[PDB]
Amino acid sequence: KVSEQLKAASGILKEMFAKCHAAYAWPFYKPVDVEALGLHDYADIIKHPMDMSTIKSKLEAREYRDAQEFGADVRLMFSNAYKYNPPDHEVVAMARKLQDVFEMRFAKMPD
Amino acid sequence: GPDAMYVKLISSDGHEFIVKREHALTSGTIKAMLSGPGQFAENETNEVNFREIPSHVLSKVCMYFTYKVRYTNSSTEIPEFPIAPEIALELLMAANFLDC
Amino acid sequence: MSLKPRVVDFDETWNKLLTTIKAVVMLEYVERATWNDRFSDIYALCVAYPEPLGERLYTETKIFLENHVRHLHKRVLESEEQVLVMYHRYWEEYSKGADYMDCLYRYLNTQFIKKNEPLMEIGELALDMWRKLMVEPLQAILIRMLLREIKNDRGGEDPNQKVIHGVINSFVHVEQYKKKFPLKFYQEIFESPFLTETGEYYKQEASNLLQESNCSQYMEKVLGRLKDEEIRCRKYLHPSSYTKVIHECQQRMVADHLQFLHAECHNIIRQEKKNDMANMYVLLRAVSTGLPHMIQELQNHIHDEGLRATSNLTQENMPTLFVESVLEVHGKFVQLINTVLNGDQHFMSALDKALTSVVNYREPVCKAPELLAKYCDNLLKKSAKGMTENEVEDRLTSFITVFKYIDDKDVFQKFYARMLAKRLIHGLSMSMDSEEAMINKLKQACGYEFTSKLHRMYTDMSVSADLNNKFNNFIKNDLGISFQIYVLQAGAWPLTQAPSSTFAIPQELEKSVQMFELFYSQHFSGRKLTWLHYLCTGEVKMNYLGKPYVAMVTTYQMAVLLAFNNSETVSYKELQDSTQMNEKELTKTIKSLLDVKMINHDSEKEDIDAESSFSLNMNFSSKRTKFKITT
Amino acid sequence: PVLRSVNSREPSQVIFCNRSPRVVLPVWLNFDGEPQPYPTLPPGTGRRIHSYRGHLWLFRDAGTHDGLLVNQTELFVPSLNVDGQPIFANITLPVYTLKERCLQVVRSLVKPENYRRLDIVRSLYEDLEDHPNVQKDLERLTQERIAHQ
Amino acid sequence: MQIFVKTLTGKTITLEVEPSDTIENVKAKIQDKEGIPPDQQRLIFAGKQLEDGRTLSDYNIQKESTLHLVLRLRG
Amino acid sequence: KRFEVKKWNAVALWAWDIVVDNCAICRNHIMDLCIECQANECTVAWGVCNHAFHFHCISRWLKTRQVCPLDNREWEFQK
Amino acid sequence: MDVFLMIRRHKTTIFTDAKESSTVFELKRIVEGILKRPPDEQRLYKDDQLLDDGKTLGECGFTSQTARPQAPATVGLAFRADDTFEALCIEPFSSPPELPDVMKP
Ligand SMILES: Cc1ncsc1-c1ccc(CNC(=O)[C@@H]2C[C@@H](O)CN2C(=O)[C@@H](NC(=O)COCCOCCOCCNC(=O)C[C@@H]2N=C(c3ccc(Cl)cc3)c3c(sc(C)c3C)-n3c(C)nnc32)C(C)(C)C)cc1
Ligand SMILES: [Zn+2]
Ligand SMILES: [Zn+2]
Ligand SMILES: [Zn+2]
Repeated sequence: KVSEQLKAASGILKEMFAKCHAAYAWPFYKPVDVEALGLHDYADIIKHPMDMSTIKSKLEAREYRDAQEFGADVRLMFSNAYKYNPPDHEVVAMARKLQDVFEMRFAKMPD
Repeated sequence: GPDAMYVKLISSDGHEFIVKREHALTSGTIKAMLSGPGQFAENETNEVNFREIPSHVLSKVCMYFTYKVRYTNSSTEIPEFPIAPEIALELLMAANFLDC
Repeated sequence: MSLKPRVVDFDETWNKLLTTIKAVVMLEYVERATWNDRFSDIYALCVAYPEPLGERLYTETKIFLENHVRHLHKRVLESEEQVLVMYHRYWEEYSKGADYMDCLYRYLNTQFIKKNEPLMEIGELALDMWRKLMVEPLQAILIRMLLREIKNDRGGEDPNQKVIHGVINSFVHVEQYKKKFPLKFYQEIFESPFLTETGEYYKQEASNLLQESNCSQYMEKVLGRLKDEEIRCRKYLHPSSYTKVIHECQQRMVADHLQFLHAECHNIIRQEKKNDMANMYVLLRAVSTGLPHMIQELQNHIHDEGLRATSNLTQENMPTLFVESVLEVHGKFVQLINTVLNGDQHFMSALDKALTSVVNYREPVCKAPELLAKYCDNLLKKSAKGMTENEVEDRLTSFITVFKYIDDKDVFQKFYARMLAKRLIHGLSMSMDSEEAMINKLKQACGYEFTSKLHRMYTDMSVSADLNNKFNNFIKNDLGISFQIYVLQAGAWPLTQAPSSTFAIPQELEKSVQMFELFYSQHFSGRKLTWLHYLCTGEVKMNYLGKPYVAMVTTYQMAVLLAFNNSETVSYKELQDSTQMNEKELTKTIKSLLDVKMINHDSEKEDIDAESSFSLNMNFSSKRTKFKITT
Repeated sequence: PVLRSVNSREPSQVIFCNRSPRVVLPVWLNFDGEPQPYPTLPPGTGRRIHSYRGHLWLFRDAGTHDGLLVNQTELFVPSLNVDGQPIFANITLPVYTLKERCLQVVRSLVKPENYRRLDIVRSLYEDLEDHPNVQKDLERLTQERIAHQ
Repeated sequence: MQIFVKTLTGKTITLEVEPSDTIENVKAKIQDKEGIPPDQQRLIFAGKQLEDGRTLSDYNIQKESTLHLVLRLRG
Repeated sequence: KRFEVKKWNAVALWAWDIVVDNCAICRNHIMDLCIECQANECTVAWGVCNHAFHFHCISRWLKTRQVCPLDNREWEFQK
Repeated sequence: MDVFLMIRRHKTTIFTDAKESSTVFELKRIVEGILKRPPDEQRLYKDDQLLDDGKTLGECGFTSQTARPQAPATVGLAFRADDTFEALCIEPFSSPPELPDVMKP
């Protein structure tokens, strides 16, 4: 099964790394750069960040075994933004859209 | 090779400065002096007498001409132009008079 | 001895400066030292510590300029009809001095003037004062004497160029007025009267010339006058009114005499008029719409000449006259237009439109496709007395020029296909490579979807050799007949697939066919062969006389002659039962044998019926042993 | 107004590089034309910045409010990045005239309530009073752009 | 009655389609006269896509008209 | 026999089972050379369905994909 | 790159530019073009040391970092009269006035 779930997770990740989801998915491509973005309390408040580039780089290594680790990583990545930002925000709206996409494609999870 | 395209400028105290004409035409007043009734001809020497500008100001003005000609339209870094603090007022007067 | 503000006495410095200013305005001699010195003196008055004096200097300079200008417009008014020479002499000095004065008032312009009747800079004030001088005398008197001199230039003698050009250029110097009208004073003061006078003069001259001349001599004179006007405008006017003057002259002359050239345009076209067409075109191109009528008469001339040269006769026996006539007409008039009218694709389009109607005539079915196809075929035959290898392509290169003008490409394709089949199935083509060149030309002229079922025929006629070689090589794996077969592609060749009647294959030729389908099925799968028995030819050496009679006949003749082998006399019923062909086909082949006198009917019945019995002629004789039927 | 910023909402990455011997202060033009200031840059430094396409930046001096040159021009409008690369931003001293250089030195050395005790000409008194202003520069650029079109 | 359709390779062919038949029927006729399944088909008439679930009479198709056949498209 | 036959010639038309078409890749007839060939013997390839294709065309494309350009189903290359 | 100098004799100052690879017989030629003295009698002096003929400026000790346009160097000049050289002598410039009270730090 390992092959099946790993292939499905890679497919979902690459579909979220698509060419016309860029309307609401470009922030998460690379690590958050507080120095070049102008943030002070981000590092203190959010202890653990996560992102697509690190996910993929770890994927090409023997580090990801079960799809639940990937699911927890995705949930952590969205919860970080939900925690840091106020309720009404552009990043909140775009993260909610991407979360609905992930929820659909994870209800479509072949297992 | 050697030429006579160099103007000669004379200070009030009796100093002679020999500067290239293209460098000198930066000043509007010098251009006005050299362009009109009083133009040179034959075996004459290109001279302009400044009876109201001492030597330590005219040398600064000549160095400014050289600096401006050298560091114009250059992609390299342009250093600051130094001015001693005890000549600032005289330099300001001479710059206002010479239109530069 | 410093650049510090002071307290200064104006009048001494004002006098010392006013002495030099007059020597600068009039271009006098001033030493170098004073020129350099006065710059310090102006600065001294411009930065005087109590109540700086710049407004007073401006006011005192304005009075000097106004006095100088008012005095100049005394000594120029008192001139007694020699105004122009004094004006130019007093203008050159004032201009070269007003240019130099501005360079000496630089500090006042930079500091005081450019920080705020609006005040004007010195060089802008002097030109305004001269404009005031140019208000009263310049307009009436000097515009009159300027128009008179240019009128006197039209013949007579040549007045001085420098004075006139300088006075004309003077009005342009409103230069420091760069706002939506740098050249408005010039126009309003000089250009409109000049245009009106030019119009009146050229109208009257055109009327006078038309009164005492014909249409042939009119054009050369008009061209000469136009060239003179063009070469004289550059000598006097500012480079912004050449087009207006030339346009007004052309409009006046030609438009006023328009319905007089459209009368001779018809006559010049019909005759040669080599030197008149160019003169008419060069002066009718630039005036409104005069070309269309010439277009129409050229088209009519082409149509009339083409019909008179083609539709008259063609000797009723020779189709090579059509192409030669059309080509000669086209080449002659293309050369004429290129040599005289210098392109002008309107006339080329008219020529094409007229040749299209010439070639595609239809008396109240057009014969153009038939003649074109027959020309191609007779040119491509083997040889009667025809041309050589590098002449057929030479003529066919120009043939396509005639070819493009036909409107029915389909009929030409049909006729060419039929005649190409006829030429190919008989091996009578002059050179096998020529068809490839003709196909390439037709493809380059029409398109790829137009010559496909000619290129496929070429390829088949090329591949048949290899297929025959292959079958003859792989046969030996005893027939008695030399077998050469053409394999053809159905759906492209114009051959009727449906047989006319049921035909029984000759018994002696029953193994060859079966071996052929066996081989073809073995080495070519998916193909359904069909046999057309009315294209095959056979050879027979008869062995019932004392001479080696050898004949070439068709398949139906083969079968009918073979039928007699059992007995010398056979009835119609026996032949009908054995061959199972229709009555019409058997009748035709029996008649063909009767015409060559191979057989004779037993009874006197000239027609053919159920009881028709025939027996071969006993004593047929022929001078030539080898022969072909109705050769 | 005319000169302002457009909410393109598309990311862009830039590198502010300083090659002048003075301190630099960037100012960003808002969506209504009211400029806003941003932290300063030490001489000879390169700082990575995140911005949007179609925004307006102008570079000034920290304390003297003098103007400097970016990419050998006055303004800087970022463009979308290609090949995943950042776009450099050179900062260079303009070649001042002698009058302006002397005015700067005098302004630095003299208190702004001690001008009319200098032994100079009358006009230089108001010339020294005419301080550089970002508002004045923006106004001038506005009619410059208007006349260009 | 009879209309005309153009293929992808350059030829043109004709069909006898009444103004009462559905566009699906036209697609099936094209498929059997050609080698293109109906899923990969698209019809152009006056620069307008023809919906599968309709008929000719709704689109006001007159006599002897011509239609362009193009493959399936997506954004 | 009364006579002997020496030579014979014949002609014969033919057609495919059910096919007529143009190559959909390079838009040249099935019985014609390729554009790649024209720059200078290649045969004609067929399919399980009724598509007459072109040997060089179909090979150069089957280097990447499999199915028919008109049938995105499969490829046979047998007959 | 390029070095800048100030050739000086008595009250006359000559402004020129030169490359580090040039020798003394390129300054001598310019002095000839402007002053027109004996061609082989211009002993060029730096500080208190004589410079030879073929030896370049870089060997003499000229660098482009310390001979900028804002501050060129100085090379003395000596002509020969009556077949004997005159002792080097350069006259200094003027002196600035006293700094005013208002500008004092
Ligand atoms: C070091 C330095 N050197 C001399 S000055 C300087 C410096 C210069 C600029 C900056 C930051 N740049 C700006 O503030 C830009 C420059 C100019 O284009 C105006 N500007 C703006 O951001 C303006 N426009 C907007 O902000 C657009 O409106 C969006 C709502 O405002 C968001 C305010 O927060 C900006 C900083 N980011 C955050 O607080 C969180 C961060 N935002 C985002 C983010 C925010 C909005 C969107 Cl649509 C997408 C992503 C973010 C990420 S990761 C990432 C790469 C980004 C850009 N992110 C994620 C995931 N979760 N949170 C984030 C403004 C003036 C209204 C603040 C920092 C330092
Ligand atoms: Zn092909
Ligand atoms: Zn091929
Ligand atoms: Zn298929």
